Amino acid sequence: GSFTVKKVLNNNVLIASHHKYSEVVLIGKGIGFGKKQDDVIEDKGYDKMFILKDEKEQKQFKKLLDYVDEKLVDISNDVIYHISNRTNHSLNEHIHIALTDHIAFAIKRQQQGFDMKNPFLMETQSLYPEEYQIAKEVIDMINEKAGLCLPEGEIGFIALHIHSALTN
Repeated sequence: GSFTVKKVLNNNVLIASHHKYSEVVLIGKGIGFGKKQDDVIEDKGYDKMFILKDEKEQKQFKKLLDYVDEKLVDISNDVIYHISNRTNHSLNEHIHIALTDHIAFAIKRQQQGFDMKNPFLMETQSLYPEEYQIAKEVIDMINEKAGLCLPEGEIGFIALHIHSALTN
């Protein structure tokens, strides 16, 4: 429904007041831009908005903002939005914490020239062919958005996070 801004964390992240005075974390493309406390926002529907209701998930997401920039928050939101649409399933809130941290790690690892090898891509794809396919499309998205080429081994890791988000 309608949300009231408590604090803007960055251009893509918001602390908001909601249902029965619940405090939530809002993540979306440009949701926080030019916003200030007491501003009333409604879901635009076109900015890939996600809500973090769980108190422990909100705490963990806000703590990761101490190092992950707004751009990386936005790349990860774009991939989670794609995962959500491709699975046509409810993803647990933790994907916003675990996967954002994982994407930022993988990008920085590649930027620093640290090569990586995943020896189990064949077994990951065999056990999770749908999650593996979505992960390949997710890697293509990250590569375009961050302007680099993530190692192939990362398809395996993304697929396993997708399984976890779908199952808890």
